[PDB]
Amino acid sequence: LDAVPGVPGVLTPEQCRQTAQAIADAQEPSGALPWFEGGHTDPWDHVENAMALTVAGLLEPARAAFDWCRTTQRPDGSWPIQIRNGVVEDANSDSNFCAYVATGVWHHVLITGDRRFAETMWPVVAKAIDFVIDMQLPGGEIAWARSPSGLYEEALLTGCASIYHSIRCALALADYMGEPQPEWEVAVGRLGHAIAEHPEAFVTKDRWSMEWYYPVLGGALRGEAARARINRRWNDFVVPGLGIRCVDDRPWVTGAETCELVLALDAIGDLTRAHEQFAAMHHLREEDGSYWTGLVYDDGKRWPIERTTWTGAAMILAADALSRTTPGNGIFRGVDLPRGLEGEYD
Ligand SMILES: [Mg+2]
Ligand code: NI
Repeated sequence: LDAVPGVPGVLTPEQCRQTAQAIADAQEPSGALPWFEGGHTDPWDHVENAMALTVAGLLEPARAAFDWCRTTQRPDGSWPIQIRNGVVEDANSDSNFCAYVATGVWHHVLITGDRRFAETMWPVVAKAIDFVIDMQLPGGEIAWARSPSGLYEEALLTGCASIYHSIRCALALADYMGEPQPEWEVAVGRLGHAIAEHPEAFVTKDRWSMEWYYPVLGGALRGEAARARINRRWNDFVVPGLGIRCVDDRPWVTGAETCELVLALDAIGDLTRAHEQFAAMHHLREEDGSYWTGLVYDDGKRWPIERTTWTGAAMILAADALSRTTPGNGIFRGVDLPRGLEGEYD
């Protein structure tokens, strides 16, 4: 508009803005961006929503959301897994959820150039990434969760792939701030090595599409290895004309997973298939610009029966990447992100 993403024939800039406005309309007075009005909030989707608001130019609600991150961050640097209208429902810490604030903050700095925002959020990001690295296991993978009684010492490939990208975003912010973080550089290098070379470190979750594309989306796997991985499961997940399955054994396509795959395809230059998959998930779009979570494609039922802010948010981020509209559009492509210390693995 002309600053708002659009994809001709698929998504107008007006439609992109409308989806972002539906996210903003769900914001709680605290700044939380929940799944939907009356639903719960989780930190990862909260940040995802704030990134989409930034892309669409709704900077006021986006800043209120980042303020919520700052004001609710707990003493150890974490956020609870689940809150509902300010009532904590799951007080454990999910390492993936806590790290993602780094991505959202760096994305916001890329788009706005707002150094005062960077200075305000830098201690938030630093405390969060320090907390996440304190969950790293000896092999380099990250424990998926922490509770008051200790770490859950299983690692999830999707979460680790997301954290890998989040820490690289934290390192980009560290450079912007002029405050080197050698410990983060070591940690992210060891994490990337585990993702790439130690499959035995992660719980086996082969049926989930996110486990298939997240190593590519997060940048742990690129080039020939990434192209091979995408092609390896393509037909298990991609449903012609409809997007992609959340799990390989249910006739159920989901908008967010489709749009995350779009970002992964864009990252490896597969713009032909990125555009095809992006175009194929807009049957989930509702009249107010919000998106249904998913479709049971062999009977026509939406499932779950919910329109989720973060499905529209994922769509917006994919639209920005395809159109290369805002200065944050390439944050997953990651051309300029630091790599950390690639070596000395233990
Ligand atoms: Mg809280
Ligand atoms: Ni190794």
